Amino acid sequence: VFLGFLGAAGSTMGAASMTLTVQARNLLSGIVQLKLTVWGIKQLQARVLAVERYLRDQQLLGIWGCSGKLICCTNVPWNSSWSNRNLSEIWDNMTWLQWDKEISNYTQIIYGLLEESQNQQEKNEQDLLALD
Amino acid sequence: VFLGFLGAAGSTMGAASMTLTVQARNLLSGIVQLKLTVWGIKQLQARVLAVERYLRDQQLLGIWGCSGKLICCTNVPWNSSWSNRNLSEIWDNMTWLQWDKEISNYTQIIYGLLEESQNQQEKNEQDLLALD
Amino acid sequence: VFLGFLGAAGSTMGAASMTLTVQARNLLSGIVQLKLTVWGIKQLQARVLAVERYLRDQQLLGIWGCSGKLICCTNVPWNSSWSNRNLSEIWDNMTWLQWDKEISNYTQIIYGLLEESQNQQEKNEQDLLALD
Amino acid sequence: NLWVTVYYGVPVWKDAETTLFCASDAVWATHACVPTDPNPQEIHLENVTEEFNMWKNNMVEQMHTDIISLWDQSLKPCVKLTPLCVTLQCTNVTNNITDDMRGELKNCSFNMTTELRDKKQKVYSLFYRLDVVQINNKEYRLINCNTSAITQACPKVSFEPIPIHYCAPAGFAILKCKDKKFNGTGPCPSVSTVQCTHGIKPVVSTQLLLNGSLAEEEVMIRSENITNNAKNILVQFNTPVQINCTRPNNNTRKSIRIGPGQAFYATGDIIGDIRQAHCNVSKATWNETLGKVVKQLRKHFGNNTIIRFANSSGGDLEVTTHSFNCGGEFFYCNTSGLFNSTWISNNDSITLPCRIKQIINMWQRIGQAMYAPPIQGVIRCVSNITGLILTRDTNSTTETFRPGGGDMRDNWRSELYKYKVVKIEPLGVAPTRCKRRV
Amino acid sequence: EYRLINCNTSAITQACPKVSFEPIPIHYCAPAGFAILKCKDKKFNGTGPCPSV
Ligand SMILES: *[C@@H]1O[C@H](CO)[C@@H](O[C@@H]2O[C@H](CO)[C@@H](O[C@@H]3O[C@H](CO)[C@@H](O)[C@H](O)[C@@H]3O)[C@H](O)[C@H]2NC(C)=O)[C@H](O)[C@H]1NC(C)=O
Ligand SMILES: *[C@@H]1O[C@H](CO)[C@@H](O[C@@H]2O[C@H](CO)[C@@H](O[C@@H]3O[C@H](CO)[C@@H](O)[C@H](O)[C@@H]3O)[C@H](O)[C@H]2NC(C)=O)[C@H](O)[C@H]1NC(C)=O
Ligand SMILES: *[C@@H]1O[C@H](CO)[C@@H](O[C@@H]2O[C@H](CO)[C@@H](O[C@@H]3O[C@H](CO)[C@@H](O)[C@H](O)[C@@H]3O)[C@H](O)[C@H]2NC(C)=O)[C@H](O)[C@H]1NC(C)=O
Ligand SMILES: *[C@@H]1O[C@H](CO)[C@@H](O[C@@H]2O[C@H](CO)[C@@H](O[C@@H]3O[C@H](CO)[C@@H](O)[C@H](O)[C@@H]3O)[C@H](O)[C@H]2NC(C)=O)[C@H](O)[C@H]1NC(C)=O
Ligand SMILES: *[C@@H]1O[C@H](CO)[C@@H](O[C@@H]2O[C@H](CO)[C@@H](O[C@@H]3O[C@H](CO)[C@@H](O)[C@H](O)[C@@H]3O)[C@H](O)[C@H]2NC(C)=O)[C@H](O)[C@H]1NC(C)=O
Ligand SMILES: *[C@@H]1O[C@H](CO)[C@@H](O[C@@H]2O[C@H](CO)[C@@H](O[C@@H]3O[C@H](CO)[C@@H](O)[C@H](O)[C@@H]3O)[C@H](O)[C@H]2NC(C)=O)[C@H](O)[C@H]1NC(C)=O
Ligand SMILES: *[C@@H]1O[C@H](CO)[C@@H](O[C@@H]2O[C@H](CO)[C@@H](O[C@@H]3O[C@H](CO)[C@@H](O)[C@H](O)[C@@H]3O)[C@H](O)[C@H]2NC(C)=O)[C@H](O)[C@H]1NC(C)=O
Ligand SMILES: *[C@@H]1O[C@H](CO)[C@@H](O[C@@H]2O[C@H](CO)[C@@H](O)[C@H](O)[C@H]2NC(C)=O)[C@H](O)[C@H]1NC(C)=O
Ligand SMILES: *[C@@H]1O[C@H](CO)[C@@H](O[C@@H]2O[C@H](CO)[C@@H](O)[C@H](O)[C@H]2NC(C)=O)[C@H](O)[C@H]1NC(C)=O
Ligand SMILES: *[C@@H]1O[C@H](CO)[C@@H](O[C@@H]2O[C@H](CO)[C@@H](O)[C@H](O)[C@H]2NC(C)=O)[C@H](O)[C@H]1NC(C)=O
Ligand SMILES: *[C@@H]1O[C@H](CO)[C@@H](O[C@@H]2O[C@H](CO)[C@@H](O)[C@H](O)[C@H]2NC(C)=O)[C@H](O)[C@H]1NC(C)=O
Ligand SMILES: *[C@@H]1O[C@H](CO)[C@@H](O[C@@H]2O[C@H](CO)[C@@H](O)[C@H](O)[C@H]2NC(C)=O)[C@H](O)[C@H]1NC(C)=O
Ligand SMILES: *[C@@H]1O[C@H](CO)[C@@H](O[C@@H]2O[C@H](CO)[C@@H](O)[C@H](O)[C@H]2NC(C)=O)[C@H](O)[C@H]1NC(C)=O
Ligand SMILES: *[C@@H]1O[C@H](CO)[C@@H](O[C@@H]2O[C@H](CO)[C@@H](O)[C@H](O)[C@H]2NC(C)=O)[C@H](O)[C@H]1NC(C)=O
Ligand SMILES: *[C@@H]1O[C@H](CO)[C@@H](O[C@@H]2O[C@H](CO)[C@@H](O)[C@H](O)[C@H]2NC(C)=O)[C@H](O)[C@H]1NC(C)=O
Ligand SMILES: *[C@@H]1O[C@H](CO)[C@@H](O[C@@H]2O[C@H](CO)[C@@H](O)[C@H](O)[C@H]2NC(C)=O)[C@H](O)[C@H]1NC(C)=O
Ligand SMILES: *[C@@H]1O[C@H](CO)[C@@H](O)[C@H](O)[C@H]1NC(C)=O
Ligand SMILES: *[C@@H]1O[C@H](CO)[C@@H](O)[C@H](O)[C@H]1NC(C)=O
Ligand SMILES: *[C@@H]1O[C@H](CO)[C@@H](O)[C@H](O)[C@H]1NC(C)=O
Ligand SMILES: *[C@@H]1O[C@H](CO)[C@@H](O)[C@H](O)[C@H]1NC(C)=O
Ligand SMILES: *[C@@H]1O[C@H](CO)[C@@H](O)[C@H](O)[C@H]1NC(C)=O
Ligand SMILES: *[C@@H]1O[C@H](CO)[C@@H](O)[C@H](O)[C@H]1NC(C)=O
Ligand SMILES: *[C@@H]1O[C@H](CO)[C@@H](O)[C@H](O)[C@H]1NC(C)=O
Repeated sequence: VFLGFLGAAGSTMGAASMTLTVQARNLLSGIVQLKLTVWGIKQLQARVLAVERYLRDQQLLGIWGCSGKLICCTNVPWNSSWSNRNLSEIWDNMTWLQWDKEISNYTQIIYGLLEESQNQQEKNEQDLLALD
Repeated sequence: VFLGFLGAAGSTMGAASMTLTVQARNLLSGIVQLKLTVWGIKQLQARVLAVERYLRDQQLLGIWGCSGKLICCTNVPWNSSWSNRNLSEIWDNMTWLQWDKEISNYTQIIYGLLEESQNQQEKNEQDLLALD
Repeated sequence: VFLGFLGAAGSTMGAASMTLTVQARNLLSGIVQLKLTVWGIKQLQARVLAVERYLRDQQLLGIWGCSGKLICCTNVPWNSSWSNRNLSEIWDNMTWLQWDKEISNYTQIIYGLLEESQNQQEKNEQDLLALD
Repeated sequence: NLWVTVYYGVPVWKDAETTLFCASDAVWATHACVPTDPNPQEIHLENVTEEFNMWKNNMVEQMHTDIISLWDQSLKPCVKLTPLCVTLQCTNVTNNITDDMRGELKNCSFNMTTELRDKKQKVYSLFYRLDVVQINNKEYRLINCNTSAITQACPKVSFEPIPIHYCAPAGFAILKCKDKKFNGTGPCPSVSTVQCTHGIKPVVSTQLLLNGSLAEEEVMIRSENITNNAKNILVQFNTPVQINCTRPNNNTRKSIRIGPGQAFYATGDIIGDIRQAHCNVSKATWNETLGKVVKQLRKHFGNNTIIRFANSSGGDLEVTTHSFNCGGEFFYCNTSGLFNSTWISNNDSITLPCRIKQIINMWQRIGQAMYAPPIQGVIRCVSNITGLILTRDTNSTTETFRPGGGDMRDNWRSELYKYKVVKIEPLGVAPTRCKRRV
Repeated sequence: EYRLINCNTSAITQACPKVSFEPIPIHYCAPAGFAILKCKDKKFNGTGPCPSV
C-alpha cells in the first residue's frame, strides 16, 4: 500500500523497511525546474547542496560493496557493546528514530569496519580464486 | 563499426541496440572546460542541468535492480494492452522513435511495476534464503 | 595500518593497492561547508568542478562492467607492445607514477577495448543464455 | 510470453528549450566564451526525418536578449555624458559655396564644465542636425535629453560582428537539416546533427540583410503566412550582392577633457572631399537578382499577376531608411534607389544617399541612448547583401512590396532556421522474451 | 593656487573609516581531486627535484 513520503516514519524498523523506496526517490527528488536577484543564487546553492548531500553518502555505499542498496548484508559481526538488545526488542519494538538515539554513539566506529574489513578481504581472495 | 553519436538513430530498435554506448558517453559528455557577464551564469546553469538531467534517471536504474545498464531483464510480465504487436512487428520493423510514439502512453504505468514488484519481492526472499 | 591520504604513494604498485580506499574517500571529499564577493563564485565553481571531475571517470567504470571498483578484472588480453615487462619487473619493482610514465602512451588505445569488447559481447550472450 | 525489459541510451528525443551557451575562436563583447573545437563534428542521420518550425524556434529569443545584455554590459564601465545636456549656441557651416552639402552640421559652442569643477570653458564641436534640435545664432539641444541620459561608447571597444557558435549542454542535441528546400516549417527528408552551430555574425541591420549565409538551388521565400499581409517575407539570396559604402571625410577628433578625469571625444574639423556619404551598388546585378526573386513570387501568387517594388510607408527614420553599422559609424541610407521597379504579368551602378547619426537607439529600446564617438579619418567599407526583409502591401493582379524590419529577432531567425534543439531521453522499455533468474 | 594630484588622472574615493588594512593570515585550499603538495627540503634553488616531499 502506498503510504506517501515518510509514511512509515511512525512505525517499527521492521515495518518501515517495507517502503524504503517511497522515501528514497525524494532524497534527491529532482525536477524543481535583471540578473542575480534574491533566490537567484539561492535556488542555485540549494539545488547544488542537494546533489552533494546525496552523493556524499551514496559513495560510501559504493565503497561498502553493495550498490544494490536500501538493504544488504556484510561479513562484519555485531559487537555486543553496541546496545545489547534482542531482535524482538529491536526490530519489533522500536522506530528508526529511537534506534539512532542509541546507536548514533558508535557511528564512526562501526563505519570503520564497514569502510574496511570485508572490502579489504573479500578481494585478494578472489584474485587468488582466479589463479585457476 | 563506429557510426558516431546517434549514428544508429535511423534504424530498427534491434539494430540500434548494437551501439547504445556510443550514445551513452555523450549523454553526460563532460569536458566542456569583469565578473558575471553574459554566459557567466549560463554555462554555469547549463552544465549543472546536465548533471541533474543525467542522475535523475540514473537513480531510477539504480532503484530498478540493474545498474549494469544499457540493457537488463526484469521479472515483470508485459501487459498485452500496452500495444499488442509481435516481436518481428516490433524489433525487426520499428525505430525507437516510432516505439515511443505508442508506448509513451503507459510510461508512468509501467514505471509503477518497475519501481516496485521485483525490487520488493526479490528481497525478503533472499533474506529468507540466508536463514541457513 | 592507516597511513593517511596518499600514504602509500611512495611504494610499489602491489603495496599501494593495499590502501586504495584511504585515497578514494578524498577524491570527492565532500563536507567543505554584500553578495557575490571574491570567493563567492570561486568556492562555487571549484566545488562543482570536483563533482564533475569525479563522475566523468566514475561513469567510465560504470560502462566498464565493474562498478564494484578500486579493482576488477576484464576479458581483454594485454597486448605485449604495451611495455613488455614481467610481473616482478612491474608490480614488485615499480610505483604507480613510474607506471604511468610509460603506459600513458596507450591510454586511449586501451580504453577503446575497455569501453567495448566485453561490454558488447558479455551481453547478447546472456540474452541467449536466457533462452531457456 | 513477453516481459518488461529495461533499456538505456535509447536514441530518442523531445522538442524542448534549454539554456544555450556560446563558443568562438580564442572587439565587440566576446572574450568570456569557450573556444571552439578544432574539429567540429557532424553526422548525417539516414532514415531520420521530422518537422522543423522556424517560427516557434526559441533559440532566436535567447540569442536576441543575450546580445542586448552584452550591449549594456559593454557600456556600463564607460563614460557617461550627462553634463553634455546644455543649451547650444549654433550657426551654419559655410561649405563650399553655394550649397550642395546643405550644411548638415552646425558649429555649436557652449559653456562646458571641465575637470576644474568651478571655472568653466567655452568650447565647440560639430554636430549633425539629426542629433540636435532647436530650443523654442540660435539655441539647440541634444535630442536625447528629452528622453533619457546618454553614455559615450568607449573608444577602445569596437562593434565588429564576430562569428558566434551556439552549443547545447549534455542531454540536448543540435539538429540540422541539410535539405536545400524548406518552406519555413515541415518534415525534412535529409536531417543531420552537429555538436554546435556554424559561426553566426551578430549583424544589426534593417531592410537589407548583410554578411549572412547563402541559399542553395533557387531564391528562398519564407513567411509565417504568405497570404496574410499583416506578416512579412524573408528572402534569402543565392549570390552575394556587393555593396560598397563610403564616408569621404578626413575629419579630426578634438577630444575635450570634460572630467574630472573622464574624457569626451568631440568632433574636430571636417576636411577633404566634402561629399555626402553614399553607397555604390552594381545595378545590373541588382536587376538580375531581383528578377530571380520575382520568379519565386510568381510561383506563390500566379502566372498572371503584376509585381511592383516601392519604398517604405515612412515615419521613424530608423524604420524608413536602411540602418547599419560600419566601423562604429551609423548609416541611414535612402533605399528608394533600389526598391523602385516593376514586373509585368508573365557600369551601370546605383548611388544611395546616406546620412550619419551620432545619437542612436538600439532595438527599438527607449529609456536609454548611446553616443557614437566620431571615427577619425575617411571611413569606407564593403559587404555582401544576402537577403531582404519585405512586407506585403482591388486585389486581383497588381501587388506592391516594400522593405521593413524593426524587430531584430527577424535577423537572428533568418539564420537559426537551420537549427533546432531537442532533449534526449536515454531511458526506455520494450517487450522482450526474457524471464530474469536469481 | 593648488590642485589634488589625482584630478588630472582619475577620480578618487575615500576609504571607509571603519574598514582596516591589517594583513590577515589566509589559507588556500584545493577542491577534491586536487592536492596541495609541499616540499620540506630546507634547500631549494627555486626549481628542481625535492628529496623530501
Ligand atoms: C502507530 O502506533 C500504533 C500504536 O500506538 C500502532 O498500532 C497498531 O496498529 C495495528 C493496526 O491497527 C494493530 O495491528 C493489528 O492488531 C491485531 C491484534 O494484535 C491483529 O489481529 C492484526 O493482524 C493487526 O496486527 C496493532 O495491534 C496496533 N498496536 C497496538 C499497540 O494497538 C500502529 O501500528 C502504529 N503505526 C506505525 C506506522 O507504526
Ligand atoms: C535506412 O533505411 C533503409 C531502408 O529505407 C535500410 O535499408 C536496408 O539497408 C541494408 C543495407 O544496405 C539492406 O540489408 C542488406 O540486404 C540484403 C538483402 O536483403 C542482404 O543480402 C544483406 O545481408 C543486408 O541485410 C536492407 O535490405 C535495406 N532494406 C531495404 C528496405 O532495402 C537501412 O538499413 C536503414 N538504416 C538504418 C540505420 O536503419
Ligand atoms: C620507501 O623506499 C624504501 C627503499 O628506498 C623501501 O624500503 C623497504 O622498507 C621495508 C621496510 O623497512 C624493507 O622490508 C623489510 O625487509 C626485510 C629484509 O628484506 C624483511 O625481512 C622484512 O620482512 C621487510 O620486507 C625493505 O627491505 C626496504 N627495501 C630496501 C631496498 O631496503 C620502503 O618500502 C619504501 N616505502 C614505500 C611506501 O614504498
Ligand atoms: C557662457 O556663454 C554664454 C553665452 O552662450 C555667456 O552669456 C553671457 O552671460 C552674461 C552673464 O549672464 C551676460 O552678460 C550680461 O549681459 C547684460 C546685457 O548684455 C549686461 O547688462 C550685463 O552687464 C552682463 O554683461 C551676457 O549678455 C551673456 N551673453 C549672451 C549671448 O546672452 C556667458 O558669459 C558664457 N560664460 C563664459 C565663462 O564665457
Ligand atoms: C567654429 O566655432 C569656433 C569657436 O567655437 C571658431 O573658432 C575659431 O577658429 C579659428 C580657427 O581655428 C580661430 O582663429 C585663429 O585664432 C588665432 C588667435 O585668435 C589667430 O592667431 C588666427 O589668425 C585665427 O584667427 C579662432 O580664434 C577660434 N575662436 C575661438 C573662440 O577659439 C571657428 O571659427 C568656428 N567656425 C565657423 C565656420 O564659424
Ligand atoms: C493567414 O493569416 C490570414 C490573416 O492573418 C488568415 O486570413 C483569415 O482567413 C479567414 C478565412 O478566409 C477569414 O475569416 C473569415 O472572415 C470573414 C470576415 O471577417 C468572416 O465573415 C468569416 O466568418 C471568417 O472569419 C479572415 O478574415 C482572414 N483574415 C484576414 C486578415 O483577411 C488565414 O487564416 C491565415 N492562415 C493560417 C494558416 O492561419
Ligand atoms: C517613398 O517614396 C514616395 C514616392 O514614391 C514618397 O511619397 C510621398 O509620401 C508623402 C507621405 O505620404 C507625401 O507627403 C504628403 O503629401 C501631401 C501632398 O503633397 C502633403 O499634404 C503632406 O503634408 C505630405 O507631404 C508625398 O506627397 C508623397 N510623394 C508623392 C510623389 O506622392 C515617400 O515620401 C517616400 N519615402 C521615403 C522615405 O523617402
Ligand atoms: C567491542 O567493542 C568494544 C569497544 O566499543 C571493545 O571494548 C574493549 O573491550 C576490552 C574487554 O573488555 C577492553 O580491554 C578494552 O579496553 C575495551 N575498549 C574500550 C574502548 O573500552 C571490545 O573489544 C569489542 N569487541 C570486539 C570483538 O572487537
Ligand atoms: C493490463 O492493464 C490494463 C490497463 O492498462 C488492465 O485493464 C483492466 O482490464 C480489466 C479487464 O478488461 C478491466 O476490468 C479493468 O477495468 C481494466 N482497467 C482499465 C484501466 O481499463 C488489465 O487488468 C491489465 N492486466 C494485468 C494482468 O494486470
Ligand atoms: C598490439 O597492438 C599493436 C599496436 O599497438 C599492433 O601492432 C600492429 O602489429 C602488426 C604486426 O607487427 C603490424 O602489421 C601493424 O601495422 C601494427 N600496428 C601499428 C599501429 O604499428 C598489434 O597488432 C597488436 N596486437 C593485438 C593482438 O591486437
Ligand atoms: C542657415 O542656412 C539655412 C539654409 O541653409 C537658412 O535656412 C532658412 O531658415 C529659415 C528659418 O527656418 C527659413 O525661413 C528659410 O526658408 C531657410 N532657407 C532655406 C534655404 O531653407 C538659415 O536662415 C541660415 N541661418 C543663418 C543665420 O543665416
Ligand atoms: C521629446 O522631444 C521630442 C523631440 O526630440 C519630441 O518629439 C516630437 O513629438 C511630437 C509628438 O510625437 C511630434 O509632433 C514631433 O515631430 C516630434 N519631434 C521629432 C524631432 O520627432 C517630444 O514631443 C518631446 N517630449 C517632450 C515631453 O517635450
Ligand atoms: C561575399 O560572399 C561570397 C560568396 O558568394 C564570398 O566568396 C568567397 O570569396 C573568397 C574570395 O574570392 C573565396 O576565398 C571564397 O572561396 C568565396 N566563397 C565561395 C562560396 O565561393 C565572399 O567572401 C563574401 N564577402 C563577404 C565580405 O563576406
Ligand atoms: C506557371 O507556368 C509555368 C510554365 O510557364 C509552369 O511551369 C512548370 O513548373 C513546374 C514546376 O517548376 C514544372 O514541373 C514544369 O515542368 C514547368 N513547366 C514548364 C513548361 O517548364 C508552372 O506550373 C505554372 N504555374 C501554374 C500555377 O500553373
Ligand atoms: C523610380 O525609378 C524610375 C526608373 O526605374 C525613375 O524613372 C524616371 O522617372 C522620371 C519621371 O517620369 C523620368 O524623368 C526619368 O527619365 C525616368 N527614368 C527612366 C530610367 O525612365 C524614377 O525617377 C524613380 N523614382 C525615384 C523616387 O527615384
Ligand atoms: C597630469 O598631471 C601630472 C602631475 O600631477 C603631470 O605629470 C608631469 O608629467 C610630466 C611628463 O611625464 C613630467 O615632466 C612632470 O614632472 C610630471 N609631474 C609630476 C608631478 O610628476 C602630467 O603632465 C599631467 N597630465 C596632463 C594632461 O596635464
Ligand atoms: C533477550 O530477550 C530474552 C527473551 O527473548 C530475554 O530473556 C533477555 O532478558 C533479553 N535480553 C536482555 C538484555 O534482557
Ligand atoms: C552517547 O555518549 C554520549 C557521551 O559520549 C552521551 O552524552 C550520551 O548519553 C550517549 N548515549 C547513549 C545512548 O548512552
Ligand atoms: C502476430 O504475428 C503473426 C505472424 O507472426 C500474425 O499471424 C498475427 O497477425 C500477428 N499479430 C497481429 C496483432 O496481427
Ligand atoms: C495516447 O493517449 C492519448 C490520450 O490519453 C491520445 O491523445 C493519443 O492518441 C494516444 N496514443 C496512442 C498510440 O493511442
Ligand atoms: C622476464 O623476466 C625473466 C625473469 O623472470 C627474464 O628472464 C626476462 O629477461 C624478463 N623479460 C625481459 C624483457 O627481459
Ligand atoms: C610516448 O610517445 C611519445 C610520442 O608519441 C614520446 O614523446 C614519449 O617518449 C613516449 N613514451 C614512451 C615511454 O616511449
Ligand atoms: C531588368 O532587366 C529586365 C530583363 O531581364 C528588364 O525587363 C528591365 O527593364 C531591366 N531593368 C533595368 C533597369 O534595365
